[PDB]
Amino acid sequence: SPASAVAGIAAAVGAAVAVGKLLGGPDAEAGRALSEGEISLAKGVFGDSIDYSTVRLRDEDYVPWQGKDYVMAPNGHIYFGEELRGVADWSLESLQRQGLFIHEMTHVWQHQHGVNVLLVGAYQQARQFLLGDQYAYRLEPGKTLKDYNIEQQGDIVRDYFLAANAFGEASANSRFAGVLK
Amino acid sequence: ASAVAGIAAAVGAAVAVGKLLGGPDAEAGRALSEGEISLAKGVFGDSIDYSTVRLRDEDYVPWQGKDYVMAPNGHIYFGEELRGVADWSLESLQRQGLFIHEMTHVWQHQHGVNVLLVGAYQQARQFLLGDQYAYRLEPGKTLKDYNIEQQGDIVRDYFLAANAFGEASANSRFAGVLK
Ligand SMILES: [Zn+2]
Ligand SMILES: [Zn+2]
Repeated sequence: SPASAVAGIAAAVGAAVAVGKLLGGPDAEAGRALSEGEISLAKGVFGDSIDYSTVRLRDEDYVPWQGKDYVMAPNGHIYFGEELRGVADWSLESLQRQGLFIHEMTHVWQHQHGVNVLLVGAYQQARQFLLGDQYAYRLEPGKTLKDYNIEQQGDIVRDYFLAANAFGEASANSRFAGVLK
Repeated sequence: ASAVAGIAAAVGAAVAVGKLLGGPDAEAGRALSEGEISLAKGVFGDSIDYSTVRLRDEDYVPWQGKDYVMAPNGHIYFGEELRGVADWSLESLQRQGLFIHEMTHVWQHQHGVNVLLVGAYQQARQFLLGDQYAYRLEPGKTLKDYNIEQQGDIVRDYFLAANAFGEASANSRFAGVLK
């Protein structure tokens, strides 16, 4: 069983390097670019920290093993699954659907700030599965965003956006002020 | 620590390439020539369907070498330095031996072997665990008791012995390993 852990994690990173090297870098001209409302939505969270020009919404899977009800953001482009296709404007969808979009955008923000969301992601996803680590983040004093895994990083940012839209900036900034910089 | 990691990462990358570009385009590449079918028939006979077999003068993966050849799916992928060969049967005996070696994997694939996974595992295990790549014939050891790669070398070296020293000298040395 501890033999399965090292093996499983390495095999998952190996598969990530393979996909990375194989279909290396996305076609800037392919997909669809962010809408006026979508740029506004993300600007309210990320501001001018990300170049929204780069960001592309592709209604196609990144890999054949990607789920029907799943979304990937490895290269700074967002790949929508079979059940999440046909959305022209994410800013004109439900608050929970908008939250999903802010989540994927955090991976796009990570990528734009020098993070290998493909490798780092594959490693952390496999490590939390086999090493049984808790899926849900737990806020701690002295812990910044960067001390969490790339998926929790997203969950945090999304949950902040949802708190700020549902309970106002007052309630949101009190809880998330520590973790964000 | 590096061994378990390295081997698993190598098999993981193989499953990824396998799942990703799964199965080759039967109509793509180039099919075996009359001479090439004859060449292989003398070794493999009617054990393989030569119709399936396709010679593609393109890399299987970007990390494949200039002086390297891959045969993972029952199609042969030629590297940068091995391109432009219209007929392998009209090339040097050593160049024909290479072709028989690649054909052994094509024969393994056609007989139920996952050349991609089994290969990636064995190649990585032989590198990190520093195990002897070069086969050494042993009594009681059948071809199936050797690496998918050794299996390729054994069959090729047999073909070369049979062409250079005749079937007499070749069949005396290789009769044991082959069935
Ligand atoms: Zn995600
Ligand atoms: Zn080979």
